[PDB]
Order: sequence, then C-alpha cells, then structure tokens
Amino acid sequence: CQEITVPLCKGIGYNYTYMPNQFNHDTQDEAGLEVHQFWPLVEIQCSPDLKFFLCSMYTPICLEDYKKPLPPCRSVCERAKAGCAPLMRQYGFAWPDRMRCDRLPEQGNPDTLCMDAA
Amino acid sequence: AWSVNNFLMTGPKAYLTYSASVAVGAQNGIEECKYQFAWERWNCPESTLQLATHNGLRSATRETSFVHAISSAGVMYTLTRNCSMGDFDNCGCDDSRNGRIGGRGWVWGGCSDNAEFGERISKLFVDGLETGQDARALMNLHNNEAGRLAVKETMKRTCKCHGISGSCSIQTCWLQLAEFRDIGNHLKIKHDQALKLEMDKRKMPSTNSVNSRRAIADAFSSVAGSELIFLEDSPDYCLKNISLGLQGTEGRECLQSGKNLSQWERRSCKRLCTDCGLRVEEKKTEIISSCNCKFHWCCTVKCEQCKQVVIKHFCA
Amino acid sequence: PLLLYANRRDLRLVDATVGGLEDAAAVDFVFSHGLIYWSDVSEEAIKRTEFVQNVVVSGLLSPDGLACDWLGEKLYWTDSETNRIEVSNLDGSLRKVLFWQELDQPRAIALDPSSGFMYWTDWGEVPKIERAGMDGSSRFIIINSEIYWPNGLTLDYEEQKLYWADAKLNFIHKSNLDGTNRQPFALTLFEDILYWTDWSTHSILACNKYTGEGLREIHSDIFSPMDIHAFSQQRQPNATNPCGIDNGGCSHLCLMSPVKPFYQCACPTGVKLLENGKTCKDGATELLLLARRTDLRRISLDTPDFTDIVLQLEDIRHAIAIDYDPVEGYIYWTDDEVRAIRRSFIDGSGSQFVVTAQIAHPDGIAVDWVARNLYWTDTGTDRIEVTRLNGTMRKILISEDLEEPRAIVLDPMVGYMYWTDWGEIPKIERAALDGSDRVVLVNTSLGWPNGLALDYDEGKIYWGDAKTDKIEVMNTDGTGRRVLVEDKIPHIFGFTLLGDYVYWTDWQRRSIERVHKRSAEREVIIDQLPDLMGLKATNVHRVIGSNPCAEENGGCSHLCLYRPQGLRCACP
Repeated sequence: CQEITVPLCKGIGYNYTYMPNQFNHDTQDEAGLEVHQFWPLVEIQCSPDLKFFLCSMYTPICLEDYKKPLPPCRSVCERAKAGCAPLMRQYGFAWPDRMRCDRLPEQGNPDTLCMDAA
Repeated sequence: AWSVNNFLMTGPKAYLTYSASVAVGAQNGIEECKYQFAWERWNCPESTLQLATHNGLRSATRETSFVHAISSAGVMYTLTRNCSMGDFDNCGCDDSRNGRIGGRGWVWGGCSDNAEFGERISKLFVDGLETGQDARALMNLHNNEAGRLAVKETMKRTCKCHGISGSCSIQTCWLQLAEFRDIGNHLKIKHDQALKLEMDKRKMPSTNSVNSRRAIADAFSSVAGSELIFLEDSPDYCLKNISLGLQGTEGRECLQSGKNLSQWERRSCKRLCTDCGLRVEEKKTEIISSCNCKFHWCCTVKCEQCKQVVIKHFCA
Repeated sequence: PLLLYANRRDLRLVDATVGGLEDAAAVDFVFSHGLIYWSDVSEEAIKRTEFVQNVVVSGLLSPDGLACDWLGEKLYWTDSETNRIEVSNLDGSLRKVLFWQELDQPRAIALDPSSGFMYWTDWGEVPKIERAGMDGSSRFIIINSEIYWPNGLTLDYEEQKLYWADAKLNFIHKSNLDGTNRQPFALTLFEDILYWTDWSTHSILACNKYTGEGLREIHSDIFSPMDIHAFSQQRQPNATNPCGIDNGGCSHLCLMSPVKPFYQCACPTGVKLLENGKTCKDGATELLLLARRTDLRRISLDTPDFTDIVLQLEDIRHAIAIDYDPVEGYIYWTDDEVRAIRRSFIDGSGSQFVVTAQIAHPDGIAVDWVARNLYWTDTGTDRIEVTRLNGTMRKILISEDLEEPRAIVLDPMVGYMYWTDWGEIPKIERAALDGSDRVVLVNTSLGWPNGLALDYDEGKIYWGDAKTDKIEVMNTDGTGRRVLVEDKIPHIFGFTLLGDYVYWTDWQRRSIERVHKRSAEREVIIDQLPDLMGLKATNVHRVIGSNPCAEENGGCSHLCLYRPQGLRCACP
C-alpha cells in the first residue's frame, strides 16, 4: 500500500493505493500525470462516477484486510462512460480502451468482487 | 570494488555472497520441475543438495537432462534478476541498445535485465560444480547450457505506452524475463521428449584410457543446444528402486474428479495408481474457498469464506 | 620524494603537491642506470624500460614480488601461483629458480645487496615473512607469529630495519630480522614519512616514519594501489662489487653471498658445476623427453629438482612418442595429429621432418644408433617400416602376420629386434634386425601389450600390458618371466629404463612414476602433467658399443641390418 498523492484522487473513497497500478505505473505521481489529462472532463463534471472510476483504475484501492485488487464495478464504468462519453466522442475523445467496461467484473458475484453502491 | 581486475585480493573473491541467490535460483528451478511433473509417475523427486551430490540422479535417464537444464535456467534467471534489480546497483542493467528507435512509434529504454551477467555467474558456479570428464558430464553440461539459453531465448520485449492520454502511439520498451511458468512448461516438454544418447555397443577399446576415451564423448556432443541430453533409458517409475533415489508410486496424490482437470491429470489416477497395480484410497475432509463476500459500500472490502469438497486419490 | 605506484593499467609518479597494460602487479628501478622493471600478473611476465623491454617472460603464473639488485646486477622474483622464486641476470639471461619447495603463494620479494640477503612473504595458510641468501642459501622463516594477509615488506638500509603492513589487521609493523615494532598492502619510505596504501580507503595515508604521528593524507582517489616505492638515487647506497672486474671468474652467474668472498659462482638451470667450482659443465648432460598431447618437454635426471623446461616448438597437436639419438644428437618424436615424425635438438632448433607419408597410427618408432638406421611401427597400417636417420630409404620391413603393432625396440650389438603386437593375438616377438627369424617370445596371459623395454646390459626385456595392467620382466631369450608390478596402465604410456630405475606413466597419463628396477622403491618423478604418452631415458653423451655395421654402414647401400649370425643389407 501507498498513500494517495494525486490531487484529483484525494478523498475519492480510499486513502491507500498500491503500485504498480492497472495502467502499469511506477509511482503515484506517474499515475497522476496520466489521469490529469482528463482534468477538463473532470471540471465539466460530465459524470459523478468518472472521478471515482478513473481513480480506482489509475491508483486502485489498497486495503490492509483485503489484499486482492478491488476494481470499480462494471455499472460505475458504464455510467461514467454513458454520461461523459457523448461529449468526448463529439469532440473526438473515445472512451479509453483500458477503461473499457466489459473488461471489469460485474456486481453481484462473490468471485467477481468490485466497488460500487449496493 | 565488486567489479575489479580480480587478480590478487577482493576481486578474485565474491563467490560466497552470491551462493545464496544461486541456490534460490536452482530451488525455483527444482520447484518448477516438480510443478511440470506434478501428476506424472516421475514427479521431480530431487533436492537442491542432490544436484551437487549427484546422488539420486546418476541415471542418465530422460528426466535428469531436464532437471539439469531447469536448474541451470533457474540459477541464471534468479541471479540475472538480482543483478538487474538494484540489490546489486541494478548493474546499470542492459544499457546497450537503450534509447534507440526499434520500430515505428516505439523506442528502446527501461532497465532491461542484464541476462549476460546472470549467465556469467551461473556458468561460473554451476559448471564448476559439474565435476568429471565422462560422457554423462558432457550430457549434463549440454542440458545445463540448454536451460541457460532456454531462459535467455525466452526473454521478451515488454513495453509501456506513454503516448497522449495513454495511447500506445508512442511507447517505451525494454527487454524483460518471461514468466517462469513458460520455462517450466518448456522444460516439461523437454522432459517428456528427452532422448537417450549414443548407447554404443562397440565402444573403442578403453581398458587403458590414455589414448582411448577423450574422443568418444567428443563425437557424442552434436546435440541441440536447446535440447537436453541423456544417455541411459529412463527407469520404470511405477517401481521403487532405493539405489536410484526413486521412492515408488505408492502413496502419491492423483487427480480423479475435477471440474477443469487436464486429461493427463484426470487420467493421472489410473496412470500412477491403477496402471501401477495399487488401489485408490480417499480423504474424508474437504477444503474451503472464500465465498459470501460483501464489499461494503466505499473504502472497505470484506469477504466471507465458503467450504467445498476437493478430489484426489491415493495409490494405497 | 617521488612516489611510484603500480596502478593496474598504468605506472606513474607522484611528487609532493607508461600506459596500456593489463594488470600490473610489481615495479622496481635501478636509479643509477635509469631503469624501471615491472611485473604483470595477468600477462605472466616481467618487463623493463629505461628512464619497453622483456626481462622475465619464460613462464610465470602469478608473479607478485620483483626487486632489482643494483650491486650484483640481478633480478629476483616470486610467482604466487606456481609457488616458486627465480633469479636471473639484469637483462633476463642465465635465469635460475632459487626456490620452489615449501612455497604456498609467494607474493612480494625484496633483496638487500649490501647485506646480501633477499626477503619475501608467503600468503598461504601459514603466512610468513622469510629471508634467504641472495643465492638461495638457507631459506629462513623470520616472522610466523600473528600475521594474516601480510604485505608491504620494507627494509630500512639507513637504519637496518625491516617494516611491513597487514592488509587484514590494519597495522604497519617494523623489525629487522628479529625485534619487531608495530607502528594496508605495500609500503615504502622516503625521508621522515612512512606512506601506506589502505585496502579499504583507496588513498595514500601518510605518517611519520619514526614516530607515526601525523596520519596525513598524501593523495586521494587512488583506487588500485598494489605497490609503492621511493624512486630515488639516495634509495640505493653505493658499494663495490665483490665479483669485481668480471663476475669474479664465474663463468656464468656471480651472485651476492653473505659469507666467504661475498660472491658465489653459479650455473644456469640443469647444468652441473665441475670440480673446479668455477667452470660449469657444457649444459645438462641428460634428457628425459616427454611427449604430451600438445607440448614436448625435457627433464634433466642429474639433479633432484626435475624442472620441465618447455621446448619452444610450434604446431604440436597430438604427440605420442619421443626419443633421442645421442650419436648425432637428434631428437625424433611423433605426432598423431600431424601424422608425422619430427627431429630437433635439446634446444628445439634445427627442427626438421623425418617422415610425412603413409602413416596412420604410428604406435612404434625405433632409432638404430650403431648402423644409423631408423625403424618404426604403425598400428594403423599394421607394418614396421625402416629408413635411415636422414629419413630416406624408407622400407617396409615387416607387414605380414602383425596386427596392431605398438612398441618396437632393437639390440644392435646382438642383432635382435623385439616388438609387441595386439590385434587377433597379442604377443611379444623377437627377430633379427632384418625381419628374419620372426619368433614369438611370450604368448599367453597377454591382452593389450602397450610397452617394451630392453635391458641391453643384462640380456633382459621388459613389457607392460594395457589390458592386464601388469609390467613383466623376462630374459631376452631363456625365459625368466616375472610380473614386476601390478598397477593401472595408461593406453599411451611413457615408459623408459636407464640405470637402476624404470620410468612409466600412471593410468590417467598425468604423472610419471619410477620403480628401482633392482629393488622395489617407487618414487613419483613428475606429477600434475596430463596427457603423457611416451618416454625415452637416454645419455646424451655416452655411446655404448659397436657392430660391423658401424664401419661404412657394413657395406650396405641403404639399410645395414645386423643378425647374430651375421648381417643383411636391405632396400627401400
């Protein structure tokens, strides 16, 4: 575990993250340098979930009781894409292929455990 | 002064400090050999110590070639990764070819593992321990180099895409070790397909060896530097033979029932037990696998446990 | 004071404010002549340069000590790998190994001309500082108590004291021969300042050389300091040479001595000194030739040191047998790779080819020293051929009923030729020198007969057998068969007899053992030398006997073959 160092992800839901991340980053600063390219889309606040999904993906949570990775559920990703995606595509920004939502576990499975609201 | 002219003092040294890492490598190799043969009649019944004593694998069987190879590859891999990591100054790793442009839209870089360092040390120690001049020692040397270059050849260019917003348009690449699993599978195949050496009946008269010998093994050394070399046929692994360190097949776990078990593993119970005459005895108890997990909303991940029945049989 | 230190690829001087080499280990100087000598432990050499030249190259393994004698003009060195100390003239000539026994890993060496003493250290399990005479007299261990990894031995000629450091105990001691004061590899002195080099600081630490106070630093960043000395004329006090005008009448080496005229006449390696005590014999009179797989070497049997000077020969690939004719002084050896026989002198000069043609497995060669002929056997082609010593007039002398022939020998004064055979039925045979009267002398209890010796003096023949691992003795006709020794026998066996001893090769062909042909005493003569194949002990001077062939080749146009019943001429 390490401590969240990226501004946008402080107080996103967890204070502890691991490295390397799902994006294969050395330091938290490296993951922040990449997630910062979304800052426009963040300021627009095109989706409330976008910040949580992108922060669970670039600096995933690190827990001292659960040592298996914990990704956001597929619905959170599909919701951030549903809300944010139309503007970015309309301006030529594809939902990033690493961020694809069919690559994530779905909520409601003890085997596929994820983070979401009920 | 770890890296010095190495003639008088300090230099010519630096052999004991590495022996631990080398032993760890050979242990990883032995564990992988045990993995590759987990459900076969020969299941890599080898210790780390034994590959120095040569006791328990003096049989120039198909499986000893693989054992030699996989242990040389394990030692080389482990010491190459020790060197490559910073535990030993990263040895400034494979700095050659770094920075150049390797293709359209990607460049070399990162810290490529200094494989030639690991190979150098592994040769220095492992081939030293391979004492004797007989044909079997040449076979073992062959299989050793076979595993060292199996570890080397398996190195692959791994990359990280550092383009705009993460696009793989531009990316930095380095040369990384492969997964130890793929090397284990490779040596598994090499064991399944090891081959016996010359086995020549004529053997040019060598009662006195000053002129005889030292040429026989010379002609028996045209063997694939990837392939493992063995001379004797492999014994029957159904049977116990305490002279060879073979503990027999009785009492060995096999896999009978299994959702996703290899036909090899599913047949393993008949092959080790039923094909060898022994009977199949079971175990009352059952295993457990976490289940009923309830990832609380936000911040907390909490997962409950479940219980399930494992399957296996014992050639009792 | 200038400070000269062996870097490793460099040699350079420091003050009070040559490159391109691989692992320099030693350095010294002769200030009067402006000379600088250095040792390379990797190059296995000692060279010289003035203020490059080869000085000692003829065979080091790890030479760590090197000191130039300015009064007797001699160079002393120690080789830590080969465990031996050698001396030579100032230009490299007349090289002499002073010590070799009871030496572990001889490192640093030092000499004391005015006193006529040398000194050196041992870095073995029993590290020590020991001195001896500059002529290798009376090896004496001086310091043995409490030292480990000792280095930087230094003598103070100004105060008759001996200093040293301890690269393991981080001390610098001083003594003289006995009394020892403690004050770190090599060290030197200049005026007031004792400078040392710290195994773990890579800097030139400095202190007072009388007291020690002032542990100053002279030069930092010096990573490799294998040695340090003071380069000064005042570092080599003048005295007259007791040898005087011309080596004090010594024909060869005039070495400093502690006793008597303070000079001692010496002779180069192997050669013996005549009753004169001033005139050497003309070289060593013996040659015990040894055919290894890739070299050819000689061992004198006159002196107990048994030192194998390597012959300076090119392209030896699979030598087997060697021998030497004393009458003309020609050495003939065979090469299983070149598939040929070569000639040459003890020096190795005048190397010539004798036979190049139809040879496969030439398992036997024989010099005729009376009639001046040459016989050889070929296990490949299964025939005994004969030429002259020139190598011309080659003639097939025996071909039928001989299979896998190996050792061949001749008795010119009687007229008999005995050889061994393998193949379908192994045997030891004897014939007259023209192949006539081919008769089998030993028939049974033979497997793979490997070697045959003749005792010309006492009418005896000796043989050994690869398959039966036995060496047997027998009379040259009226049998008296007896197995002299029971031991494993190398396929290719260097076997020879001369005098009261018998020379043979061990199973691994790594060593030559001897057995006292008379008694039974077995002493291993040469060891640790693999791929031994063949041997012929011989007296380079002494030539015993003659036969009618000895006059005008017995009137034969080619081969003079002597029978006991007469003599027959032969043709190519």
